[PDB]
Amino acid sequence: AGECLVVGDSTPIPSIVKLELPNPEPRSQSIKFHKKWSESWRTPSFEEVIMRWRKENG
Amino acid sequence: KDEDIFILTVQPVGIFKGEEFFQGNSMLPSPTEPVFLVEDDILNKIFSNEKTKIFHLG
Repeated sequence: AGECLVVGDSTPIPSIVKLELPNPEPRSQSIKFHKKWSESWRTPSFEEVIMRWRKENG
Repeated sequence: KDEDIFILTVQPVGIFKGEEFFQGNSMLPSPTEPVFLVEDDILNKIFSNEKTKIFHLG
């Protein structure tokens, strides 16, 4: 986790490095399934979803 | 030829340093070292753990 092998012409020995934790991190585009399912039933705004399905055709 | 041999081939999958389970293929046991089966007390800690995000699958 967070380790890479650096292969290239700039190193004498291509190896694996324990990269430290960046500060601050980028945005994490991850959705957790079970916690969202654990909540009660959610209401999707069908009006908006349909108008954006039809409006964004190019 | 009257030679009672009972040899098992096992593969390490983790360590139990303290009371918590770490993974990794390290800390090779020295020869003449006891083997003590497995009890459910340590198996439960490995698998069930304690967290909200769980899912029973048998």
